[PDB]
Formats: sequence, structure tokens, C-alpha cells
Amino acid sequence: KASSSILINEAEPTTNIQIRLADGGRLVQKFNHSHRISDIRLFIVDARPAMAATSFVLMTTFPNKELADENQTLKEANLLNAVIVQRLT
Repeated sequence: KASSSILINEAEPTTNIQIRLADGGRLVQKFNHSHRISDIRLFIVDARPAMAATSFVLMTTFPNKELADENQTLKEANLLNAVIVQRLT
């Protein structure tokens, strides 16, 4: 499968993780509460031609915890903070 456009209905709230490359990069990632980062795997492969496997990672600054998730929904990770911070290096 492959969404490449997985977004929640404007009628529902969504989480948005914004990553910023160090070499002037910018990518907005919007995830849902009952979604699943397992889908993120298809997102990167959907438009990660420049990274081609680059060291990037995101973390929640609210609970100062590192994301994780597994495969079920997306908020079940307990990190559903609505706004996550990704750092691409």
C-alpha cells in the first residue's frame, strides 16, 4: 500500500510533526490519533529521495520523551502530543 497523503478529515483534530533539516530543509508531517507511524515508513519512502537514508529523529518536548509507536493506532503510543519536533541531520 502507500498513502503519500495520509491526512485526517478537516472535521477532526490531528497531530503535526514538523521536521527541519540542518541544511535548510523543511517537511511538515501530519498524523492522526488513531493512525499509526507504521504508515510513516511509506511516507519517507514516498518522498525521501534527497535523504536516501539520512539520520533523522523526532521527539516530544512536552513530556520530554522519545516517540516510539508500534503498528496499531497512532496515539496509542501515549506520545500523542499533537505537535512533535523532528530534527534532520
